[PDB]
Amino acid sequence: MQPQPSLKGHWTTKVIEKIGTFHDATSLYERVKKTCKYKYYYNDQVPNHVAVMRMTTSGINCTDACQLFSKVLEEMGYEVKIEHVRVKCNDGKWYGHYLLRVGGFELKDGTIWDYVSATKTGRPLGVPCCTAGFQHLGWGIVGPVYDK
Repeated sequence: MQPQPSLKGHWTTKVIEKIGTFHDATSLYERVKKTCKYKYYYNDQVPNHVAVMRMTTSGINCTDACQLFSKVLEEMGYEVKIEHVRVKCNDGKWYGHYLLRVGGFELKDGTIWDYVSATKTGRPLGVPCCTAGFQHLGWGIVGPVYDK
């Protein structure tokens, strides 16, 4: 038959255990959309095992969600890239933001996979959490500062 996403990976398994079965990035998005929550806490991160525990209870932010779900989607076999962007919402403000770029299998290349659309602003797969305006800023999470 034709190749399908692998459900064997470490982080995939711990996500399946917490939110229900999925078979690909689209169904993943829908189970997330159904189980998980957005919690804002500045730029702070937690370990992935902490994010897995919090994401349906107290919630996680776009930074942690991108950290965990990019691991899940790469285990599944997708091409993944966390993108740092700024979105303009219907309130007129710009917001700094992380989303995932995912392609392969049933997803076209560069498809937006946006945790915050899924859980907070209710926009469908492929659509960032706000659509009034967009600016690419770069690829990856900004690291910590070093000085002294």
